[PDB]
Amino acid sequence: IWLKVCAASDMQPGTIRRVNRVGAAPLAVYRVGDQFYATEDTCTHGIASLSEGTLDGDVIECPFHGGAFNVCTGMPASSPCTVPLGVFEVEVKEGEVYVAGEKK
Amino acid sequence: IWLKVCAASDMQPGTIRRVNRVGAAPLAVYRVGDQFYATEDTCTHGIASLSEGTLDGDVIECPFHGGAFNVCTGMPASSPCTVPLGVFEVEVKEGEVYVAGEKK
Amino acid sequence: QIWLKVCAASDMQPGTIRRVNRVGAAPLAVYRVGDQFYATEDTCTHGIASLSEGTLDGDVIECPFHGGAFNVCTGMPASSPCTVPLGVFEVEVKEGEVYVAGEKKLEHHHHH
Amino acid sequence: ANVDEAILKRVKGWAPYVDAKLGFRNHWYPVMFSKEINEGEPKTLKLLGENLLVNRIDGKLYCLKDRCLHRGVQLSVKVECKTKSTITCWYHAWTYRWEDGVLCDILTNPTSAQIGRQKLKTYPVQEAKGCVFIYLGDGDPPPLARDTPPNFLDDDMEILGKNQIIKSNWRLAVENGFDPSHIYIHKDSILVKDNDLALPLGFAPGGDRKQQTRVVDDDVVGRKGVYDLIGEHGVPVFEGTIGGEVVREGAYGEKIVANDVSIWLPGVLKVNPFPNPDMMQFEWYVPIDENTHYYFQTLGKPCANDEERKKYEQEFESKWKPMALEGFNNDDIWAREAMVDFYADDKGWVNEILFESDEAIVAWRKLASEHNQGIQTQAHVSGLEHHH
Amino acid sequence: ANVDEAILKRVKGWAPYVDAKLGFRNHWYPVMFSKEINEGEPKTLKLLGENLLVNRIDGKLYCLKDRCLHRGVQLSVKVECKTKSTITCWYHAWTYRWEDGVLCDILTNPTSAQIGRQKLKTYPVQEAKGCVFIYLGDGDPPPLARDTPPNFLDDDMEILGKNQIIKSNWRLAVENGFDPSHIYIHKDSILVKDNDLALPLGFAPGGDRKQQTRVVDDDVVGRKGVYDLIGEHGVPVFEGTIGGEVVREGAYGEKIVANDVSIWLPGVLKVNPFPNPDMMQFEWYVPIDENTHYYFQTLGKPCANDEERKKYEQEFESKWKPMALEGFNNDDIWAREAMVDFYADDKGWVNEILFESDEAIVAWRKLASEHNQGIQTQAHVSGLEHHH
Amino acid sequence: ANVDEAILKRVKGWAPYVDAKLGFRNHWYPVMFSKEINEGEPKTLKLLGENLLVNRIDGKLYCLKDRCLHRGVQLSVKVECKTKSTITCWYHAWTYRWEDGVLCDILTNPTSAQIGRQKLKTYPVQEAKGCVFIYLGDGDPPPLARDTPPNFLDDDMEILGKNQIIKSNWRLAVENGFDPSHIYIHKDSILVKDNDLALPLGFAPGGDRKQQTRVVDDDVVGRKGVYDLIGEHGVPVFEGTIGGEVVREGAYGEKIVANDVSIWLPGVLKVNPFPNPDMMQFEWYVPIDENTHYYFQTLGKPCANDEERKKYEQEFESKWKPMALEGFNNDDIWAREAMVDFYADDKGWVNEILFESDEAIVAWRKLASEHNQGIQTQAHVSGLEHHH
Ligand SMILES: c1ccc2c(c1)[nH]c1ccccc12
Ligand SMILES: c1ccc2c(c1)[nH]c1ccccc12
Ligand code: FES
Ligand code: FES
Ligand code: FES
Ligand code: FES
Ligand code: FES
Ligand code: FES
Ligand SMILES: [Fe+2]
Ligand SMILES: [Fe+2]
Ligand SMILES: [Fe+2]
Repeated sequence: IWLKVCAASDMQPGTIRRVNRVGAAPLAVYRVGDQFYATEDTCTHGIASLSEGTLDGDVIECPFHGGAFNVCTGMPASSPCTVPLGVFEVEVKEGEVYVAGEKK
Repeated sequence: IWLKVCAASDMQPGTIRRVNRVGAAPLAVYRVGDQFYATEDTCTHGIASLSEGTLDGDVIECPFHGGAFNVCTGMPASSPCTVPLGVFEVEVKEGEVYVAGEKK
Repeated sequence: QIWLKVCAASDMQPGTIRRVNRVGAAPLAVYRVGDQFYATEDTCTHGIASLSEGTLDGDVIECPFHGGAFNVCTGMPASSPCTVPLGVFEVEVKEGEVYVAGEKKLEHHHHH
Repeated sequence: ANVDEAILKRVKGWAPYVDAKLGFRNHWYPVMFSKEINEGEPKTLKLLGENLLVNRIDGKLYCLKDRCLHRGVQLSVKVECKTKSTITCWYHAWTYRWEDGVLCDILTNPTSAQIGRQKLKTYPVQEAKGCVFIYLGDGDPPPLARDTPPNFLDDDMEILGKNQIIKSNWRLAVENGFDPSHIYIHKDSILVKDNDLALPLGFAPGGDRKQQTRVVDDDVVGRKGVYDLIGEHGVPVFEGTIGGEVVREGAYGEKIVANDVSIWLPGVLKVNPFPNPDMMQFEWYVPIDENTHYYFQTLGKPCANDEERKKYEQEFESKWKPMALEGFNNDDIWAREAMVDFYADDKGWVNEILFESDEAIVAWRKLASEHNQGIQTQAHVSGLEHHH
Repeated sequence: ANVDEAILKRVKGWAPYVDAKLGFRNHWYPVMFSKEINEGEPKTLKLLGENLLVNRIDGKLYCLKDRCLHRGVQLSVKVECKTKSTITCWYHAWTYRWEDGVLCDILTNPTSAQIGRQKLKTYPVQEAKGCVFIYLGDGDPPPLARDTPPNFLDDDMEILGKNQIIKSNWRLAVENGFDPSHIYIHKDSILVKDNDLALPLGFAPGGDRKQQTRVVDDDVVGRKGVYDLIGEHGVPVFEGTIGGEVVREGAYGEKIVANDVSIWLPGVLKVNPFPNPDMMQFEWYVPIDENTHYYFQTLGKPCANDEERKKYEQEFESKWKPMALEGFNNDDIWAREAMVDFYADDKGWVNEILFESDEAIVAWRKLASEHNQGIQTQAHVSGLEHHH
Repeated sequence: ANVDEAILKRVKGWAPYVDAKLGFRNHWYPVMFSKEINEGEPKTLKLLGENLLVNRIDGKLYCLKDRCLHRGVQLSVKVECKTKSTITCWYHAWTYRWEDGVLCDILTNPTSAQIGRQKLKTYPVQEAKGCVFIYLGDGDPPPLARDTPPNFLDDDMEILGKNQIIKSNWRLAVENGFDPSHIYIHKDSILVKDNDLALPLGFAPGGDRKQQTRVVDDDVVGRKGVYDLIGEHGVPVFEGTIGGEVVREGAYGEKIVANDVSIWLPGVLKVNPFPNPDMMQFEWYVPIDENTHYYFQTLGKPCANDEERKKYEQEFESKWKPMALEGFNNDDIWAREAMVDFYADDKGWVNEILFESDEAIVAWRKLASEHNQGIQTQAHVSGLEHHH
C-alpha cells in the first residue's frame, strides 16, 4: 500500500515534489517546515500541476488561476477552486518519506 | 404651555428621547452634555423619526437617508435635508425637563 | 551677435528663470541652477507656452500649459506630452555678467 | 456590495434592500407558465442575472445553468441533446446530466480526468398552478409555500395569467404595486368604468403609524410580508382639490375591491378581491438583471369542477385579461419606467422625499432587509470569489 | 471636480475651464424661441444636465425643474395642469405652483404634512429679442445683458435665428467658433461665391502675444469676453502654399466681413459684420449634457420699421438662413463632432499641440476660468451633497 | 496595465498575455490585400486601437496615424491631398509628408514656428504575397519573416484570401483556432462531405505534457510559435459516446488534412495541409480594438507559372473560398463570439475549467507571454504618459 517517495532531506523546507504513479494520477508531496503532506497533484479546477504552484504555510496556490487548497484537509482555500482535493496521509519513518496508497 | 418630559437624570448625555403628544405631532428632546434641546421629531425631508437616529454633539442624523440637523438651531447640517426643523423651547426646573407646547 | 548680454549673474537668484527677447528671433529662457546658468528656447516645443512662466524644479523646467517638462541642461524632454528636444544655448559669465549664445548648440564637432 | 458604500452607510433602515439591486438569492421565483415548455424542448431565460436552461424530461422539469464549465459559452447557442437525459455542449462536447448537472462524458476526449469530477450548477424547479417556479438558491429548497402569498396554493384556486419582460429594476415594480397612493394613476382605467368599481383618488391617513401596516414576520410556512392598512382608519379621498377648488373626482362605482393588499418576499403582491369581488390577483416582479424584471401576473378564482374552470377560463380571455391585467395594470408599467432615472445612480434612495402613505413602502423595505435569504451579487453571476 | 485631478493639476492656466465639462452655473442661456412656446402648453428641455419644464401663463414664462420631489419622476411623462397656475404630478398628485414652485396641494392626501413645506426648484425665465433665456443658477439673477454680446439687445436690432441639438461638448463648439484659423473649413461654402465675400484661408500673426487679442473685463454691463485681433497686425493668407507652390487660394470677393470676432461668457460668439457687411451674427453653444449642446444661431440687422423687418425676415428665409446659418455653418457642426474623440477622455486637454493662432483660444480659456460664475457638477443634477 | 491587477497576480503562467487585451506592439500585421489599396486613394483602418491612414503613391505604400497633431481630429473625415506627396488636415491645414510624417507646411499660417518642428507618427508598411502588412511598432522593423508562419513567404507559394471584421477579442480567435478539440464544431461542415475529408471528433491524448506540443524558439528567422502534436501519441476519436453508446461519428473520407497545426506570434495559425492535401491555410487574428479583430484568411498552393496561378485563382473563387474559408470556418466565427461574455469582464481568464487538449493553448499562452515584443496600452492610443 504505502509507497516510498524519498529521503526527508531530499526536500528543502517549503518545497513541493510531484510523485508519478504508473496507471494512476500523480500526487504532490509538500514539505511544510519539517512536516510532510500529500494530495492529488492535479488541481481540481483544471489540468494545472499543484507541485508547480506556490506554498504559503499549509496552503498550496495553483499556478494557473490562483485557486488554492489546504494541503492538510484538501479543502479549497481560495476560489475558483470548489472541489476538495484528494488527501493522502504521509508517514516519515527513519528519515524516510512514505505516502499512503489510498485516498482519505 | 409646558409639558413634562422626564427628569434630567433619566437621560444620559448624547441620548434622544421621543415625546409623544396627544392629538399632535411627536417631538424629540436631545441632551447634549448638560443642556437640553427640542425639535419636531419628524425629519423635514420625509417621514422618519429623528428620535431613532444618531446624535453626534449637537447634530442629529436621520436614520432614513443620513440627512442631519443642528438640534439647537434646527438648521440643516447634512444633505439631503434643506427645510429647517421646528425648534421647541425647553426648561429644566427642579431637575425635571419641560418642553414648550408651541415652537418658538 | 555671438554673445548676448543678459544681466549680472547677481540679478538672478538660484532656481529662477529669465526670459530674453531677441530682435527678429524667438525668445530664449535662461535658468539658474544653483550657481550654474543654462539656456534654451523659451517657447515650449509642445505648443506656444512660455517656459519662463513655468516652474523650475532643480534642473527640470515644467511648462505651465500642459505639465510637460524638459531638462534645462540637455534640453531633452523630461515629462509628457513633450517629445521634441529644446534648442540649447551656451551661457557664460564674464566679469560677473551673464551672456547667452546667439546660436544654439549642435551635435557638430563634439564628444562622439 | 452592489452599491457605493457611502450610500449604503446613509440608509440605516434598509441598507440590504438598497444593496439588493440584483434581487434576493435563495427564494423561489416564477419565470414562465407550464404550457410554455414541452417535452424535450429546452428553454432559455435569465433569472437574477444568471442564464439558465429548463427542460422537460418524462414530464418533469430540470434546470441547468446555461454556461458550459469549460470555456463559459452558453450551451443554448446550439443545443445538442444527444440522449434523453443529457445535453452536450456544441463546442467541445462536454456532456452533462439534466438530473444532477454532473459532467458524465466528453465526446472529444473520452479518457479525460474531468469526467465525473465536475458539476454544472443546477437549480430546483417546481410546477404549481400551471406556473413554473425556480429556486434560485443553494442547498435544499424550503417549501414553495414560504415564497408565495396566502391562498395562492389553495386546492380549489384556479390560476390563470400572463408574463412579460418590463424595463425597470424589480424593486421599483414592488414599491409601485404596494404604494397606497399610486391608485391615482388608475383613475381613468377602463376597468373602473366598465366594471363599475369604487376607486378613491387616495387616502387621508388615520390612526398611528403602527396602525398603517401589519407586518407578518412568521406564518406557518415561514412567509414574510406586510399588509397595507391605510384604509382601516384612513379617509378615502373622492374629490381632489387645488386651492379649495374641486378639479377631480374618484370613481363612485358599486363594486368594492382591494379589501386587503399585501406584499411578500421575495416580491409578490396579493390584491384581494381584484379585479372583481369574487377574484384575487397575485403578481410577481421577478429580477432578470439590474434593469429589468418579469411582470408575472396571475388571477385566481376558486373553482369546484371542470365546468367552473372552463367558464372562468372563458371570462379570463374575454374580459379579465384585456380589461384588468392590461386595461388596468398597463399604467403601472410606465409608472415603473418613470422612476428608473431617479434611482439608476442609486441617489434616489437618498434624495426621495416621502410622505405619509409611504409608511407601507418603508415597512416593506425594512421587512425585506431583515428577512431576505441572501443578496445576489455580480460575483454569483460570474463565479464566487474568495482569496486566502 | 468633473475631471481626474491628475489632469487638472497639469493644466495650470485654465483648470476650471477643463473641469467645467457640464458648463457654467449661474449664467443666462437661450434655449428656444418665444414663438415655440404657447400659452398653457408646457415644453420640456434639458439644460446643464437638468430636466426643465417651461410654460407660458398670461403671456409670462415660468420654469420648474421637471422632476417631482416625491419619487423623482418627470412630471412631463403625463402633464396634468389642473388649474391655470399649477401643475399636478401624474403619479401621486403632488401639486406645485408655477410662480414659486411651492407644493400647494396633494390630491392623494390633502392632510399631508408636506403641503406648504416643500418647494420644487424654479429658475428665472426672460424673453428678449424673441429668444427664451433661462438663468440656470441660484439667487436673484443679474441683468441679462451681462451674459449677452454687445449690441444683441439694441432697440432696433431685429433678431432672427435657428436652434438645434448638436452632438459635442459645448466647449468644442465655442473654441471652433472663436478659432481664427478654422476659417479654412469654410473656403468652399456657397456663401463665399454666392454672396461675393472676401475670405482668406488664414492669418500670419503679427505683433506680440498681448496684441493678438483684447480681453474685456472692464465692461460696465459686466460682460466678460475676448476680442480676436489677429487681423490687426497679421498678414491674411490668400495664397496657400506647399513646398512653395500655390495649391489653394482664398476668396477675392468685394464684401468685407468678420473684421471683429469676440467670445463672451457663458459661451456666445459675436461675428461682425456677418454674413453681410450690414449684419451681425450672435450664436450660443448651450450645454445640454456633457456630450451635447444647443447651437442657438441668431442674425441681427437694424430695422427702423415693420417694412424693413418684413423685408429682412423675408430675406432671412430665402438667403441668410439657407445660405449662411446652414450653407456656411454646417461645416462647423461636423468639425465640432470631429474633435469629440480626442477630448472625450479628457486627455485632449493635455495632448493638444497648439500653434500661434490658438493664442485667442488660450485667452478665452483663461477668461472663462477666471470669470465664470460657478462650475456645474453632477451633484447639482442629482441633488447637492454635503456634511458640513 | 489593461487588466485589474488582482486578476493578473492570479495568473502566474501567462499574465502578460491576459494583459495584452489590445494586442502585442512591435510586430507586423496584415490588414488588407494589395488590390484593395489603389494609387492616390487613402484608406482608413484601426489597428491595435490606433486609427491609421494608408495610401499608395507611385506604387509604394505609406502609413500615417489618422489623427492631426493639432486638435486630434481624424484627417480622414475630409481627406485633402493637395499635392501628390502630402495630405492637408481639413481643419487648419497643417500639412504632412506621407513619406516621414513631418509637418512641412501650414496653409493657415506659413510663418508658424511649428512648421518643420513636428512629426506625425508613421508606421512601416510592406506588401508581400499580395498582402499589406503594417509594422505597428517603434524603431527599425525586424524582417517580415519573423512574424509569419514557415512557408508563407516561399517563392512558389501562391497566396489568395479573404478578410473581414469579427466581433471578438483577438485572443479568443487565436485560441479557438489552435484548439485541438474544437474540431467538433466542424463535424457538419459542407467541406467535410463535399471534399471527402477524414475528420475525427476529437483526440484522446497520449504521452506526457511535453509531448503534446513543440515549442519553437530556435527558428533561425526568429519566429516564435507552437506546434500541436496531440495526434502524435493520441488516439483520434471517431465514435462519440455517451454512457458508452455511440451517438455521433466522425468523417471517414479519403483526404487526410491538418497533419500539423501551429500558432505563431503575433497571432497567426498554420494548418497543413488544408483544405486539400496539396494546400495550406494561414490565418491571422489581427487586433482592431479590445472587442474586435480582422479575421485575415489566406490559402496557399504552390504554383509554377501564370497558368497554374490563374487556375488556382478560379478554383479559389468557385470552390475554396465558399466551401472552406466560409463553409468550414464560418462556425469558428460564432464560436469565438460565444466566448465573449465569459471573458469580457476578464473573469473567464480565472474561472475557465480546462481539460487535457487545452495543454496546447496553455503552451501558446506561455510562449506569447514570454516572446511578445510589447504590450499595447490605452496610453499608446491616446499618448504615452510619463511624469518626471
Ligand atoms: C472669420 C469669418 C467668419 C466667421 C468666423 C471667423 N467665425 C465665425 C463663426 C460663426 C460664423 C462665421 C464666422
Ligand atoms: C484540425 C483540422 C482542421 C483545422 C484545425 C484543426 N484547425 C483549423 C483552423 C482553421 C481551419 C482549419 C482547421
Ligand atoms: S487549474 Fe488550478 S485554480 Fe484553475
Ligand atoms: S427622511 Fe430624514 S433624511 Fe430623508
Ligand atoms: S505647450 Fe508646453 S506641455 Fe503643452
Ligand atoms: S465550452 Fe463547452 S465543451 Fe468547451
Ligand atoms: S412622484 Fe410625483 S407625486 Fe409621487
Ligand atoms: S486639427 Fe488638423 S490642422 Fe487643426
Ligand atoms: Fe397600480
Ligand atoms: Fe466656422
Ligand atoms: Fe475551427
